[PDB]
Amino acid sequence: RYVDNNFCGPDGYPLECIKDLLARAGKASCTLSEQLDFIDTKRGVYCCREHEHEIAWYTERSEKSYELQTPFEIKLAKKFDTFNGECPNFVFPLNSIIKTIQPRVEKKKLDGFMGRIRSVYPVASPNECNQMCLSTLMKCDHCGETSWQTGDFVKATCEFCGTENLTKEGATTCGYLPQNAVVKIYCPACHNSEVGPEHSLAEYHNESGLKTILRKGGRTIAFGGCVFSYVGCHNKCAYWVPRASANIGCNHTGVVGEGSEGLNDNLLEILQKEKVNINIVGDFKLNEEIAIILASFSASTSAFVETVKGLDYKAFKQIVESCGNFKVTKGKAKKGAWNIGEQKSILSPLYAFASEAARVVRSIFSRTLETAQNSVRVLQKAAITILDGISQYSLRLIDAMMFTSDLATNNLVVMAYITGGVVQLTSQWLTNIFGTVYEKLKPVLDWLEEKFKEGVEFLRDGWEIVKFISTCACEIVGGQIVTCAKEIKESVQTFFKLVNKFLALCADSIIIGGAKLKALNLGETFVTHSKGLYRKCVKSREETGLLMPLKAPKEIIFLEGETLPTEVLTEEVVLKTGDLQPLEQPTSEAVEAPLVGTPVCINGLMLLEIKDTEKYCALAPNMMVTNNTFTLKGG
Ligand SMILES: [Zn+2]
Ligand SMILES: [Zn+2]
Ligand SMILES: [Zn+2]
Repeated sequence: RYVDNNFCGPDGYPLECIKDLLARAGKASCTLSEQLDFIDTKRGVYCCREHEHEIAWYTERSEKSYELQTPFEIKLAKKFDTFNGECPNFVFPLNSIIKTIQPRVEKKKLDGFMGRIRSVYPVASPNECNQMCLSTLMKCDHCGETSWQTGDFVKATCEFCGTENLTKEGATTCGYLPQNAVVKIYCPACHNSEVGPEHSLAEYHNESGLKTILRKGGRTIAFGGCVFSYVGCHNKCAYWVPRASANIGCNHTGVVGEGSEGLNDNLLEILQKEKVNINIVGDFKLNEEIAIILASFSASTSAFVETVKGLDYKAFKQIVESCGNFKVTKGKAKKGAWNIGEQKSILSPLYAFASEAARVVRSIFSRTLETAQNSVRVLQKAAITILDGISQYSLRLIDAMMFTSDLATNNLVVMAYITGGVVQLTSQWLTNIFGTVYEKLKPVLDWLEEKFKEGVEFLRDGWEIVKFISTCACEIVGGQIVTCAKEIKESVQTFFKLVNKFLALCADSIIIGGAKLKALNLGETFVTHSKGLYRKCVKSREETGLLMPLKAPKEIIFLEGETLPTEVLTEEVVLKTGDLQPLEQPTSEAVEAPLVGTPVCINGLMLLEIKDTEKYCALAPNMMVTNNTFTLKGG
């Protein structure tokens, strides 16, 4: 029977043996300090004959007489200075400051629910209240793992499998106390057809059937470092509020229960500061820890979907710091800082954010798949089913994270959802490059379909492929696709090698203006080393509008494709002969920058004769300069 320095028990209430000693001594009407002086005079710890009430905790309590002490009169709790041993279970965490909600006095007459909730919080409606994040560290009977399951003080959902379990003895915690913190509990009384809404308080407790703590002062619940009381019901749900809650920094309530001592030490090192130091270690990435912290600042899931669109370090810094409770840094890991970069489990008292978006984020990145050598498409269908169950915005949220920013995760449900789309993305990617999907290119999509048969084994490779392609800067140069000068992972190198092999097999020989070029032949289109897709456009002399000599070929060859914003000095076109030689400097990569010249028709091909040099560039049907650079052997 451990007590605090005020001889009160671990539940925050007085003991019967001490009330009896004070009663027989005539000290019941005395103040707390006067009563303590008496109790200590009578040997304190040994004031009882059959008990040794070792002092385990130090608390700061109001002067109210010992008999009137409750958890609601505590302001500070810590381990007693001279207590050498492990902390027993205590209603509040150690080294915490306890806050209470002082009910407001209303001036106007209100209905039962709105009157009571508006005394607790200054809200216009229950829609302005925030459901608290309550979690319990307990075994999931459906699976066998032990983790922090999220729910309320009656039941919780296991994030790995999505099933519900009843709360059991273990470490409990409430997350960061939100504004207008409430807990919504299913109210059988309102669903019981024999009771219905507008039930009495006694009926509520009898129908609820949960194990409250019964005291002369009412029925309360102690969970996760908070003491909850019942306020009222609305929409057939019961509302509990944290009449009293601990604060260990950043408005976190800490951990109580078995094992809470070590957990609280880990929280205090990080949160027990005037300002919480959030330190991004290495490159900024939208991992689970960043997503959950940012989600904590969203009003709704859909607001978060928009918020993450194009998320970068700066936007994250500004949004998080705007509340004034955090300071965001980046660089090397620091001792005592909230170091983000190494991946850690998101199911802990830390990251226990109560926002709507945060709950969606936590669910999305915590679910597992029942993987049994299933194909990617089967896994995707399962992943989508899971994601839809979490939230109707869950797919759009992931889409935004993966395609507008830089998303990272090892969650198989998210990976399966995205990976199954690599075929559709690849089809669009090939369409963007070549204009469509050709039979010569389909083998690229057949390869992905074959890899889908590997199931989980291909999720990481597909992830990297989707990530790269989603934000790639690819261009086709002759028979090879090249990328920007970035490091390419082995899984992405493999994807591009097989794509380029299928393309090298199509590297045919074409003639443009008499010149031999190595170019892809995918059907009606071709690609040259000029870094673009072109078609052969043939028009009659009279159809071009050129001031062509009558000795020119009847048919004039143009290259239809991407062009440069160049200008033509004159409509006059020179009729000239020569041996056109392609250059390795396409797309105006030559030293010459006039971007103007005189048209010339060489072997039926229209080129612009670049001013003040001897280089030529092919013209498109619209008389704009293309990326195909030529010269003439001998001038
Ligand atoms: Zn005793
Ligand atoms: Zn489970
Ligand atoms: Zn009710």
